[PDB]
Order: sequence, then C-alpha cells, then structure tokens
Amino acid sequence: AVLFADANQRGVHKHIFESDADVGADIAFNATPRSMVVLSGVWRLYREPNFQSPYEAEFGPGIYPSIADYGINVIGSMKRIS
Amino acid sequence: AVLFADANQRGVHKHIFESDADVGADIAFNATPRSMVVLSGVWRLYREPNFQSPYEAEFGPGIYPSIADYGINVIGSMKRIS
Amino acid sequence: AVLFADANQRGVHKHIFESDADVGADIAFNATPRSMVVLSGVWRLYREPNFQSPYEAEFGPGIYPSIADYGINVIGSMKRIS
Ligand SMILES: [Fe+2]
Repeated sequence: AVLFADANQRGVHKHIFESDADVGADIAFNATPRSMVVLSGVWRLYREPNFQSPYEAEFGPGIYPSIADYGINVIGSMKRIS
Repeated sequence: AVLFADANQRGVHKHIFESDADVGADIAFNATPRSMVVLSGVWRLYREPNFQSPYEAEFGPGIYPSIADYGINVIGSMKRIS
Repeated sequence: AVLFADANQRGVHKHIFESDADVGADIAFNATPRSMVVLSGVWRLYREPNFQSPYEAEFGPGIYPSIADYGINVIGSMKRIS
C-alpha cells in the first residue's frame, strides 16, 4: 500500500509492506495520511499504533483519493488481513 | 508510472496511479520532471492540467532517463490509456 | 528494489530499477541506507560505484529491516543478477 499526506495521492508518501505497527514513527512521513493506494490484498486500518482501535472500513486494492470520506483521520497502524 | 525531478531516475520522485489531472498541484513535487519510469500500461502526457494539450510521444513500459529528449519539459497531467 | 535511510523500512527512500551504477549520485537520497525491500529479482550490492567491490550477500525478494546485519554499510552500486 502507499499512504499520501494530501488528497488525490499528493504530498509526501510512504510505502507499506504487509503491515506497519507505527506509521507515525517514520520521520520522513510527518503527516496524517489523506489518501491511499492499496496495491494488493485487503487491509485493516487502526487509529492507534500496534494495531489497536480498528476502523470499521476495510480496504481492498484500489485508489482512495480522500480517506476522510470513509471516516479515517489518523492511521496509527495498518495491516493486511488477507 | 514514476516521475523523477532529475535525469536518470534521481531526485525527488512522484508515483502516478492510473492518472493525475494536476501534477503541478502536488506541492511535495516542486519540480519539472526530467525522467520517468513506466511500470505498466501505455501513458499519455499533457502540457496542461485536466488532460489538455497532449504530447505526441506515448510511453509504454520502460526507463526514460531524459524526457527532455522527447521534447517534454512540463507535465500538467498524465493518464494511462491502455 | 527499494532502499530506506532508516532501519525497518522508514526514512527517505529510493527506488531502484534493474540497477544503479552510482547510488550516491542521487542528491535526494542524502544518507547511507539501513534497510531494503526487494520486490523481484536477486540483487548484488557493491561498496563502490560501477559495480566494484561486491558484498558477498545476495538478496532475493523479501524485507531486510537492518542490512547492517549483513555487514552492509555503504551501497555504492547494485544490480540484479537475476
Ligand atoms: Fe516512493
């Protein structure tokens, strides 16, 4: 997956491989993600680090130009569930 | 596709998924692209935002270390056509 | 392949396509890499530019959260050998 700081896949970005227990700990991505591309698999997003406080919406492959539309504000962590 | 600020796939880079109607709206990519990698599909590049004023050259998968050679100095938008 | 400035796939990153005879030539990759993801192919890493002074370790697809564990500090160049 790829996270983007701004909507419509703009701004600084961050590559996710299988999972990230602490998205906010990356110094090169000092931003809350505002859009997302899922390349393969189905993913669960979490408000907090270490896979706590999951969002209800799960994300299969696709382009998500404004994840705030899905209720997503902060992504503390995320992982492939299938 | 991937755009790069410098020739030969160096400098800040920008990932394009399917299309970008406004490359220049990306503040994190404050540069004219000078090289490009196409990973899949064939792409059309445009001088202006919103898929207007296309360049004639179309780009299939490959590594393009100096897109100025193709007469491309600014990319206002781009999209996968196949 | 993807090079990361920080361990555990964090920090500024750099995409490698088939090979790079001079990794250090990239002004935007302002650091010695500490982790790497190989997406496809098997890669040889070198201490010097232009594929001189190879490391003995060869890297197939996978996630390598600390390449120092493999005795790798500087990557002057790298290329696929398959
Ligand atoms: Fe990237």
